Amino acid sequence: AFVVTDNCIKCKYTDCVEVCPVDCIYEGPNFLVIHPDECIDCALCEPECPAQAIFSEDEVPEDMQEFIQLNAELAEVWPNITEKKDPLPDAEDWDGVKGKLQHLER
Ligand code: SF4
Ligand code: F3S
Repeated sequence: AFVVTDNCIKCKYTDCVEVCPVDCIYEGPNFLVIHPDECIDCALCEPECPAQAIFSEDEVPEDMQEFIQLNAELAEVWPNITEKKDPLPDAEDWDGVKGKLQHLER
């Protein structure tokens, strides 16, 4: 499974959803997640993320291990997104800011 981590929060560029062949991405107010059961590990999304927030499960940084299980949990409750949309207004102010998990909205 590929996993979306911290830097997607408050950026949500959604470029990853264009490229996903199986549409396994689910949408929240300010963050996106990958459904681990549905992802086919094609890796096409991670070159596409401008925030470089997507990682292969086995490459998730040590300090972002929470995100693996978070993607599995939220993907069960959030709606599927299948079309790109605009980034959040202020996405490049928040791009590269650390510790954005305290701003995650359900
Ligand atoms: S690795 Fe492929 S199947 Fe998984 S979320 Fe990324 S683009 Fe979709
Ligand atoms: S910022 Fe998030 S919405 Fe997709 S393109 Fe990157 S994982």
